[PDB]
Amino acid sequence: NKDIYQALQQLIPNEKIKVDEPLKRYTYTKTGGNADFYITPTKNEEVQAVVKYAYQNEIPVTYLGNGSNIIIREGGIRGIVISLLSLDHIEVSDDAIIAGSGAAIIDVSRVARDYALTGLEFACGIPGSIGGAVYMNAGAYGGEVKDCIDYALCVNEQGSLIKLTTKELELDYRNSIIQKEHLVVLEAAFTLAPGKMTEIQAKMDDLTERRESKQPLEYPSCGSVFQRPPGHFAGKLIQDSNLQGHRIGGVEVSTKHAGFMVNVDNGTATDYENLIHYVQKTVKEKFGIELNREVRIIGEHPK
Ligand SMILES: Cc1cc2nc3c(=O)[nH]c(=O)nc-3n(C[C@H](O)[C@H](O)[C@H](O)COP(=O)(O)OP(=O)(O)OC[C@H]3O[C@@H](n4cnc5c(N)ncnc54)[C@H](O)[C@@H]3O)c2cc1C
Repeated sequence: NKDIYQALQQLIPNEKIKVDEPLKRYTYTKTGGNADFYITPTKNEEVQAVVKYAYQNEIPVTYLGNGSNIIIREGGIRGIVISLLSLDHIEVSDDAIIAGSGAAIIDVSRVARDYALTGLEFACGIPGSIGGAVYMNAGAYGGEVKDCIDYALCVNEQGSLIKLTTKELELDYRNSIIQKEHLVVLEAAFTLAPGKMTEIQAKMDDLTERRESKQPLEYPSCGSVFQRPPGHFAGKLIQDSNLQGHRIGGVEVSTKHAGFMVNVDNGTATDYENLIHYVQKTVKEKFGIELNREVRIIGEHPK
C-alpha cells in the first residue's frame, strides 16, 4: 500500500488523503470499518485523477456521500474511498439551480425555497447528498429527483467526464444508471417553477411534521431495508411479527417505525446484518413470506 499512497500523493494534495480511516466517524448509521484510503477532493479534476489512477492499476474505488443508504462492514473497505462531501456548491440562476454532489439535498431544497422556487419541497427531509439522491432517484411524498433534474455531470471508471441528461440517467423507481455502470456524480442541475414562498414553506412544514411523526429521525439509522413483498408492506409485516423493539448488539427494530433499524446503543454494521437476517427469518416463519434486502451492504467482515 506504500506504493498507492505515494502515487496518490503525486496526483492530489496530500492533506486530502486519510489512511486506514474508520468510516463510522462519517456514516449516517455511525458504522463501518477502516477505509484503506479516504479521499476528500475539493475539485472535479482531483476525482478524475484518482479514478483514472485506480482504473489503471485495478484498484477498487468506492464513492461515498453521507452514508445514509448503505451498511459498511466492520472490516472496512479495501481500496480507495472517495468522499464527495466537499463538492458542496449550490448556485441559482433565475429558475435554474446547480449543486455539487456533496451538497445536502435538504440544503438544496432550502435554497429552492429561499428563491421562491417550487419543486423540491418533497426533499426537505431526505437525508444525504445530491450525489446519493441522483444515484437512487431519491423521492418522497410524490416527488422525485427525476421531476426537476436536467442533467448530472459524472466521471466514468476510466476517469473521463460525461454529462448525462435526464433521459440518459435512466432515473427509475429507486434506481438509475449511476448504479448500473458505477459512475461517480460530481454535480446536478435542476430547473424549478417560480412559486409562492408562503405556499412553498407550508408544504415543507407539513411534510416535516408528517415525517417527524412517523420516523425515528433522532437515531442514526438506515432507512427501509427491505423490498416490498407481494400483497403486503414490509414494515407492517415486521410489526405484525412483533419484531419492534427487538435488539441485537446496539441495533434494534424501531418502535416508532418497524421498517427502520436504529442504532440505539453504539451498535455495529455486524449488528445490522445480524438483525436483518433475524428479521427475515422471523417474518418467514410467521407469514411464510421472504423479505428481500433493499439496502446494499459493503465492506469486509472483520479479522
Ligand atoms: C431516516 C431516513 C429517512 C430516509 N428517507 C428517504 C426518502 O424519503 N426518500 C428516499 O429516496 N430515500 C430516503 N432515505 C435514504 C437515503 O437518504 C437516500 O438514498 C440518499 O439519497 C442517500 O444519500 P447519501 O449521500 O447518504 O448516500 P450514501 O449512503 O453515502 O451512498 C448511497 C449509495 O450511493 C452511492 N453514492 C453515494 N454518493 C455518490 C456519488 N457522488 N456518485 C456515485 N454514487 C454515489 C454509494 O456508492 C452507495 O451505493 C432515508 C434514509 C434515512 C436514514
